[PDB]
Amino acid sequence: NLPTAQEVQGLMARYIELVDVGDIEAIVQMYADDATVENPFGQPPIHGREQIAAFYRQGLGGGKVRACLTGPVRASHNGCGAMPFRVEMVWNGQPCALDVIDVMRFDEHGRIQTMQAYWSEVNLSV
Amino acid sequence: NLPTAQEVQGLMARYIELVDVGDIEAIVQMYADDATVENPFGQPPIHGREQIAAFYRQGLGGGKVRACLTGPVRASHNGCGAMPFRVEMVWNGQPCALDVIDVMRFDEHGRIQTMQAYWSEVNLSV
Repeated sequence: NLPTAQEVQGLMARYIELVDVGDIEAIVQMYADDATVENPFGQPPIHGREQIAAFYRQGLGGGKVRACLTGPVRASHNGCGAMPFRVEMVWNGQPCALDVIDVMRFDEHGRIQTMQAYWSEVNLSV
Repeated sequence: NLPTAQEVQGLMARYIELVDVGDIEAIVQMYADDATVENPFGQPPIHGREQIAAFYRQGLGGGKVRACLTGPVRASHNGCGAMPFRVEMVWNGQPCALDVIDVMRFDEHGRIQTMQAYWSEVNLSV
């Protein structure tokens, strides 16, 4: 159901693990039907499951992307949480790192209803 | 005006410095006159500088508190950002620490319009 604080910590950690191995189908399953993705926050929300899958396959398709928590998950009692992490990727044909904070709201089924990924170019390191 | 990504990084870092030193009046002046605070996220919003001042005095006025960033500020291009930090307090007569992520939205005068502090008891260490 609506994840407890401890369950939010578990779910958000699981998200990171799935991104880190690059299981696109498993990531998309975490999302609710009405989910929205704002990534980076400030850009228009992505919605529709096909569209969210296309977003992740575009980002993770190369198969080389890595991700890890860089601090503990902060969770609420209303099914939300926030986490700091770092993504290792490739930009301009070179290895890079991107520092991100994700804010997630889960629904009463334990699926992601809204996600918001905070980062900009100030958070990229070549 | 509406802070750029770099300006958001600067403002949110300054906020941490003000909490760390406990300058309640300076903190309150970083907020818009009609700002809303949700701390912890999940609890009822408090509204306006009078209420926000009372909230920070309750948290910071008594026993002395320390605060520091535990990772970089993640900023957007629409005047928003998110940051991870740790608050050190004295509970009972013994030290405790609280891991928090704040999300802030600034207005076009450079003041905090809204903020959300993500944490729960899972983030406390006595």
